Amino acid sequence: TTTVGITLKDAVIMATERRVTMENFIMHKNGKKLFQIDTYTGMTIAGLVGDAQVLVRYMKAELELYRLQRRVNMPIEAVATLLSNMLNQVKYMPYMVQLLVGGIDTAPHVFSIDAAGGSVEDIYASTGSGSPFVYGVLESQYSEKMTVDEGVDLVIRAISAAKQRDSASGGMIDVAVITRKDGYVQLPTDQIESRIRKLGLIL
Amino acid sequence: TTTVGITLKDAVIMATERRVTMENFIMHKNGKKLFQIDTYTGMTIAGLVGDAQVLVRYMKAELELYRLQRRVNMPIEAVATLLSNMLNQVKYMPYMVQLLVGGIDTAPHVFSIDAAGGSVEDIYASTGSGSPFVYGVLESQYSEKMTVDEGVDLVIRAISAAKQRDSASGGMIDVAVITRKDGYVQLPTDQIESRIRKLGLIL
Amino acid sequence: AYDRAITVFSPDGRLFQVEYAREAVKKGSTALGMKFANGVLLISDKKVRSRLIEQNSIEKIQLIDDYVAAVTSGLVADARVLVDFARISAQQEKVTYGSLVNIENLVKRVADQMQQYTQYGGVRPYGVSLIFAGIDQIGPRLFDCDPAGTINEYKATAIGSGKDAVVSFLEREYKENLPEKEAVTLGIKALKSSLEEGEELKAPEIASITVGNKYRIYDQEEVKKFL
Amino acid sequence: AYDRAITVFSPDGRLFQVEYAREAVKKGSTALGMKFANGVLLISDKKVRSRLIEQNSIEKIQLIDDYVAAVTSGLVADARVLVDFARISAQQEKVTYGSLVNIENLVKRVADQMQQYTQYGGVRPYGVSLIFAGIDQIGPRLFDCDPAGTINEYKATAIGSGKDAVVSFLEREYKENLPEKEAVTLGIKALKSSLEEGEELKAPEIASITVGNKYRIYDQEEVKKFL
Amino acid sequence: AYDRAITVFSPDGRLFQVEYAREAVKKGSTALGMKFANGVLLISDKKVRSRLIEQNSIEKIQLIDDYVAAVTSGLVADARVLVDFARISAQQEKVTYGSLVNIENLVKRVADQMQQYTQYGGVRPYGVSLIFAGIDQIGPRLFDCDPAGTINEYKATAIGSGKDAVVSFLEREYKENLPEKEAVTLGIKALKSSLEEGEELKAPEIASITVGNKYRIYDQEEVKKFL
Amino acid sequence: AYDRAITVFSPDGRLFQVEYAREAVKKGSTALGMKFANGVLLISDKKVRSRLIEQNSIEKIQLIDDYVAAVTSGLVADARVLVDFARISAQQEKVTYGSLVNIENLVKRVADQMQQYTQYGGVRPYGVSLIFAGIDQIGPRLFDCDPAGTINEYKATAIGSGKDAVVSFLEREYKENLPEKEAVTLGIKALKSSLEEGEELKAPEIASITVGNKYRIYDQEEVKKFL
Amino acid sequence: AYDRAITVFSPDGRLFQVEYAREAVKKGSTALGMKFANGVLLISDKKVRSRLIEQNSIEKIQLIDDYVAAVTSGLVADARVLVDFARISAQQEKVTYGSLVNIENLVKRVADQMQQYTQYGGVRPYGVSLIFAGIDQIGPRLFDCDPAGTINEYKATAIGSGKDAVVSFLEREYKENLPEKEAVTLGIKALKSSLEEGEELKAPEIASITVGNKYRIYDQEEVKKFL
Amino acid sequence: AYDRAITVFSPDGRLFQVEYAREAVKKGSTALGMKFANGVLLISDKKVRSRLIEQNSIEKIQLIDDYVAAVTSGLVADARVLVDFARISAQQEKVTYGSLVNIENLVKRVADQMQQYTQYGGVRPYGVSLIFAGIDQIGPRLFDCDPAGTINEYKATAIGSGKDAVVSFLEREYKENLPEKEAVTLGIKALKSSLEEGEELKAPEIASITVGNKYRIYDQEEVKKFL
Amino acid sequence: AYDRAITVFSPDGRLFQVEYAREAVKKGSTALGMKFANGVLLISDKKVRSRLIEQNSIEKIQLIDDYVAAVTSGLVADARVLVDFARISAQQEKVTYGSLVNIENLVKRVADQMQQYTQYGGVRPYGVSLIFAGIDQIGPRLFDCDPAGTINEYKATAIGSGKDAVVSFLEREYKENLPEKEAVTLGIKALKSSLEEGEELKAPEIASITVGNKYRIYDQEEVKKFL
Repeated sequence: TTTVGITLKDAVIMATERRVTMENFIMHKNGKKLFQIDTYTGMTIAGLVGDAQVLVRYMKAELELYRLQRRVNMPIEAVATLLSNMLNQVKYMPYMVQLLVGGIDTAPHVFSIDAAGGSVEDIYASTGSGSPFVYGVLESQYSEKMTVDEGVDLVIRAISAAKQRDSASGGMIDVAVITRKDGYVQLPTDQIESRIRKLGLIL
Repeated sequence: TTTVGITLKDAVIMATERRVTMENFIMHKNGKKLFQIDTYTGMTIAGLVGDAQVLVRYMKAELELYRLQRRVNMPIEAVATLLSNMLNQVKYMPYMVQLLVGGIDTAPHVFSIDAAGGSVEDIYASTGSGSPFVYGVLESQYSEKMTVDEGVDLVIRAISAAKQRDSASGGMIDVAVITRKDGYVQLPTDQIESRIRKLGLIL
Repeated sequence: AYDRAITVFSPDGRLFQVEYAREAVKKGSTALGMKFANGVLLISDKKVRSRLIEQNSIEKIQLIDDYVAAVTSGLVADARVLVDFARISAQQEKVTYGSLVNIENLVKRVADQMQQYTQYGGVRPYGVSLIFAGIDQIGPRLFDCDPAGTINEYKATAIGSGKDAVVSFLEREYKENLPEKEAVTLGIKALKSSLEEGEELKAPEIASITVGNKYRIYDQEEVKKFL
Repeated sequence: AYDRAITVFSPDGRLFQVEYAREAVKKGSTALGMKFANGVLLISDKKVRSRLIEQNSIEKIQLIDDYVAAVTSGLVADARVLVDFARISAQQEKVTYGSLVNIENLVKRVADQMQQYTQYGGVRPYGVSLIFAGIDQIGPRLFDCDPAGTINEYKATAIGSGKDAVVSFLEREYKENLPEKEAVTLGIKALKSSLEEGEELKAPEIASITVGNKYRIYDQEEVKKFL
Repeated sequence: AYDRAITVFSPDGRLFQVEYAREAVKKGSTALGMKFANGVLLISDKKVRSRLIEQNSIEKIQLIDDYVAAVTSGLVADARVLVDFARISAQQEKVTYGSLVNIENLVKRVADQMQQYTQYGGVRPYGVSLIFAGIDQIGPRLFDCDPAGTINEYKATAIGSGKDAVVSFLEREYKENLPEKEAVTLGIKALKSSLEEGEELKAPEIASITVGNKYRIYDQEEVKKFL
Repeated sequence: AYDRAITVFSPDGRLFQVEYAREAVKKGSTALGMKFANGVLLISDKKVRSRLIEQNSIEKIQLIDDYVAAVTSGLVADARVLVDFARISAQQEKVTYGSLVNIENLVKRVADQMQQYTQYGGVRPYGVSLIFAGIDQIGPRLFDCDPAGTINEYKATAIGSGKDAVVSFLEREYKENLPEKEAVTLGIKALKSSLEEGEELKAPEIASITVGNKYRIYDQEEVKKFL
Repeated sequence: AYDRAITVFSPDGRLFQVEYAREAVKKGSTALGMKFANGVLLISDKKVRSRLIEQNSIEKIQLIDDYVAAVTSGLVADARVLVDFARISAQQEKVTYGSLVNIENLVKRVADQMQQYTQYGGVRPYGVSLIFAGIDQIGPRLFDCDPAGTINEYKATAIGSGKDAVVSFLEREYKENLPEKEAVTLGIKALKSSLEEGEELKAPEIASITVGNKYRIYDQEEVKKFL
Repeated sequence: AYDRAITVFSPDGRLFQVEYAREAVKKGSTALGMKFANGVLLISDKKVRSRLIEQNSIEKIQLIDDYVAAVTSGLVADARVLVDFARISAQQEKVTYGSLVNIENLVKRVADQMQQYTQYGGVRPYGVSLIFAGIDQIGPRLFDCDPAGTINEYKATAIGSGKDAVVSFLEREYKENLPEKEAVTLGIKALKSSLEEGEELKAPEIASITVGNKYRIYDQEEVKKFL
Repeated sequence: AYDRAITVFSPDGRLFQVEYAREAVKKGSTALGMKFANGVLLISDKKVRSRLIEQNSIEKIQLIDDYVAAVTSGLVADARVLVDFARISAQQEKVTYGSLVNIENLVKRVADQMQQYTQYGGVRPYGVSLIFAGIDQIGPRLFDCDPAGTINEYKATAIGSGKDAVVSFLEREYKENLPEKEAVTLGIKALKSSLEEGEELKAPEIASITVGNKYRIYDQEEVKKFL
């Protein structure tokens, strides 16, 4: 399994593939690892399905409740800190998971969160089994002067690469770009597979 | 990861580099390890991020509250002590961390605190993966008759050295100097890298 | 018959105890605040007696944190304890989320605290009202709260003894985006008229904050300048 | 003799305390709602006083979640706290089951909360009534709840001061599947007649939701259009 | 002197509070039930007021589980909460033993619940009476319960307002093994006579179950057929 | 002055509440029992009203376990709950020790239960008296218990309404080792005289057990034979 | 004014509730005991009524353990429960230390139990007094205890109805080291005089123990021998 | 109006309940003590009634431990329980620290115990006063304590009935470093005068301890020597 | 009507119980303190009665720790317990943080303690006022506290009986940076005038501390020097 959050100009793009497996037994071809968590924010799950899912629901709600009572959307670093508190508070019987939460408030953001509530923001980062491979290509071709369209391609490339060198990852890769203009929008499957073909990639 | 706090005449300087890694996998190039924790005091984190971070927030808010309630700032030895108590109090399910807290009340100070709430004051001390290396250059060139400016250089040198012999350390080295006159001030990135270049150092 | 015990709705749907409580606050000092240009200010009438009191030590405008302050009116003791609660409560949001994003929330918590004593049997309600002012993620914000736990956001308001009076003045002469200097003036003028049945305004206590930075407490001379 | 304490059945089988509570709600503002075409709408009379109040901030129709809102009448403080309870209670069902399938259930929980203070000795009941409106797995739904914890589902209803009045108007001129535009009209007309002994309807607060999507709060001008 | 507080035996050996409670139930709607052929049926008088009420939503006969239903009379709120208790209580027996073998037991638990408030000091008793009907391992069973926690099994009975009346009719014209169609008739006739001092029977609510299968709620037209 | 509250010794050393309770039991039905040949028997006056009651279902003599039964008098509800307590309490001794060796102990536990409400402040005492009868490791045993928690073993006794009466008859004509047939007779005769101010004995409820075996409940005809 | 509630010191320094309690004990049966030769004896007046009571079963002198017995006076129920407490309490000392070395201690524990209800608000005191007698590590010992928790060791004493009387007789004719036979006599004589305003002494209940061995309960004939 | 309930300050700043309590102690026996040469002594008036009381068993001066004793006055029961508390409390300090270094501390703990019932609502205060005497790490020490929890160290003092009297005698004729023999004399003389309105001093109870060793209880003859 | 119970706001917004409490403190001894040169001093009027009291043992100025002392006025018992609380509370801050940096905080904790009894139903407030004096991280500090939990910092102040008097003298003749010798004088003079309606000042108790070192208690002769 592999996910990736990438920051650029005035947007943040997040994508993941979706094969869920049990050791070498790839039991589920179409899991979901990308979730909208608020009007202007998304999150990527990676690790044990049980812990991740419950975690997504808590976060999802915790955010909606916050919005209503405060009349304004929770800032990204705030969501990241909240999460950070939850996880660390139970470090000795941790949610075996690794979360990536991207979004845009006053500016774009992307934070990496570990099972101990360690939270750190980067301009891009990957999460999951195939992390290295993507970190390889991103390290090689990412540039903060890219257009949201260039971005969406780089990402697909990044994931398709990890799909090659990592048996744990696989299936249809899916992306969502979140901008202040349009908000959190997930790209149409077709359009994605279209870019794949165009790029001469595979699967 | 390496951090260092040094005492001299009428100031205390504190600096750290900023690479956050997972074994050999250097995952984050720009983490933050130097935090101002009160008008005239700063703290350097080192160890497990999750623990470090929460600990920092606790310390921050606790200090702010005390200032308001007592109308004066909490003495450096006092904040060391508090931290000491918290940490030791939970020694059997500790915050795996190593903290360095420096500041200036009636005079300059720097305390080394270990996860078992052991707290000791020195005229300088280093913390982190690269500690020995810096302890070397310091043991070799530190002089209590130095100027705040000579200080900032020394510090930059020491960390730079550690950076050479320790794969766990790296990234932009950043410093903050705290004096009664100006309070806690963190030097500008350019000025830092300028001194690096001037000194014939690297990265 | 119905006005001796606080537990308990009256035949007309009223919590007499909470009413009696309100009385205590009216007999409290007078203070007000209002949003202005790009911040908000607070001003309280510091009415002093003996030469033997330690002047400033009787601070009526108290800080909750560098970006939010509050001023209170009613049973002094009750006000103090309720202040400290908000203070630590503030700290709590900071330590979990990393930042007190919405101040409205801070007041809601302290309000709920007060609301609890409104129904939980054996315990006397908090005989105090107060207003919180400061700038948050949303911007400059102004709230007031009564012993009933009722909370509302204002553009300008007052509390304590001369509420009705000062409030009416503002109700009339309040100027939307009045720049600080003029705002503090309108305020002090408004505060004057009200409690000033007794002519002398004495030494008012005033502080303000503006978006972008921390709170500023006016020094003796500075305030005396508008006085 | 029998009307001084809330504990306790009267010789005729009545909880006087809960009655006294009901009184408090009658003295509350007037609001109503009704199911229509393919959604449901809520409308409350936003009666304002001073120029000094922060207008909209005095929101009477509150959201519980993007698909369910409620409006309340009675002791303001009691209403607020009871609202927040429903809010988190809502969140709870979402986090365990993954989805708030039946709204009826949400109201039942908050109702039971209120019912508890109806018998557990030392504690004053919630002096408030409210109505929940929204669309759930079953469809558009409308409920009301009183201080006794009694809950019922309606096709249209009202609460607060002019209940009897407005309710009768609807009781008479309510049109089953009235399309939104006409429904809001009938409503506002109904609200008018009732409380409108004092002529001016002022600025009503209205919001609506329709199956298939989230709630929509009417903007100042839009409402003024029906006004 | 002795009729103001519920705690406490009167000089003649009576719990006045529990009595006052009983009063509340008499003022409740009228309903009855009876065993017949190879099942049991329940019937309640659904007396409606406004055109504005959501008809059926005011269901008086409530299901506890597919094979056991109950109908209640007294303080509505109290009835609801006491119903839900039986519901979960029912579920509990199912999950431990795998099957609700004896319904008698279900009622006993809810009865004991009510009996507790009969003596535990600070808390008002449940102002409600209800009857449980259904078919269990033993067969079709009929029980009734009052605010005192007293429970009895019947061949036929009623509760609410016109109890004495309807009960006497049955007491006289009740036919042992009357087949469903005739049983529902005798019932509706009995219900009529009683409350029918006011002529119109309106729309009664009726449901029944027969050994071998689940409960059946009569539809509007079907009931209107016997009406 | 001293007879309004149960807490509390009177100036003459009496628990008025427990007294008032006793009153409630006197107004209870009449029943008795006595040891005979090689067992013990219980007999209660089953006074019925309506044709509409389900006859036998109103069982006054209840089993605790196949070898021990009890009959009660006083507030019906209180009697039921106190019965079930003894039942499970009985089971408890069986499951730990493997056998209910001494019945005396069973009654002591239930007695202590009742004694607790005699002093623990906020809670009304159990308005009931009852007698336990059965054969244990020691042999046939007969006990009675009042609302005060007082317990005594008899050779023969009664309780309820006509206690004084029936008891005196026995006090006089009780025959030590009377064989069952004659014992039940003497009993029924004794029960008659007492309550029989109203001539008709109606249908008494009688059951008995004899050392060596389980309890036997007399069938309608068998009892009618002695009647 | 001051004699209605037990909580609470009177203006003259007295616990009226504990006093009222004492009253209850005076109205209790009469019993006494005294140390003699090399043991101690207990004797209670077993005043019987009906022929229908089970004679001996109404044992007033109860054993705590083979070497210590006690006799009580006051509210029977209260006496029983307080007895059992001492019994298990006795067992407790045996199981931890291996031996009930000092009996004084046993009484102290039960006394403290009673003392607690003397001040802990919501709960009626134990309306009973009793005396413990037996031989311990120290030798034959005699103690008495009242509802106040006051405890004292005697050479001889009495309690219940005719205390003042019988006590005075002993106070006068008590013989230090009187051998058992003569001691029981002096006792029975003393008991007689006292309660014997009504001539007939009836059948007294007497038991004794002597250093070196266990307690001995006098048989019907043996006691009748001194009678 | 203000003297019926102990909770609660009177309009003049007094705890009436604690006052009423003090009354109870005045009606207590008289006792006193004083420091002398190199120790301290305690003396209580052992006023006896019947020949039937077990003499010495009514020990008024009680030991807490071989080096500290105390004598009490007021409700006997309350005194006993409060004594035992000090005893175990004493033991506690011994077992943790290894030695009861400061006796002052022992009294403070027992005092605080009493102070608690001075404010914790539902519970009657300890109606007793007592004095602790003994020699500690600091030397011979003398303390007294009242129902209010007030504690003071003396050179000599008294308590109980004739306090005012005896205290005045000492207040006048108390001799600083009076050697034991003369000290006990002055004391007994002082005790006499006071309570001796009734001439006969009877048999006083006296004990003393001197620095360097344990407490010594005076034997019948020794005391009679000063008598 | 409104002045019998402490729970509870009066129709005019006042806690009568807390008022009644204040009364108790007025009737307390008189004491004062003031900041001077580079320290602060405390002085209390040690008014003695009998020759039999142990002089100094009646210390009114008590130490909390070597650098902070406090003097109290009101119900003695209440004062003691409240003192010890501050003492351990002081220790607590020392053990966690390593140093009692701000004394203001120490008083706040003890104040909050008192504030709690101001509203938590069943419990009488602390009938005492006191002042804390000492030098902390901030410097010499002076605070006072009343039964309401109200706390203020002074330059000089008094408490107890002659507060109004002595305070006015200071209010007039208080000299800012008066050097110790002159400060103690002004003080003693001020204390005199006030309570000195009765001429004799007796033996005042005085202590002081100066920045840089620990507290100094004035010896008999030293104080007599200013006397």
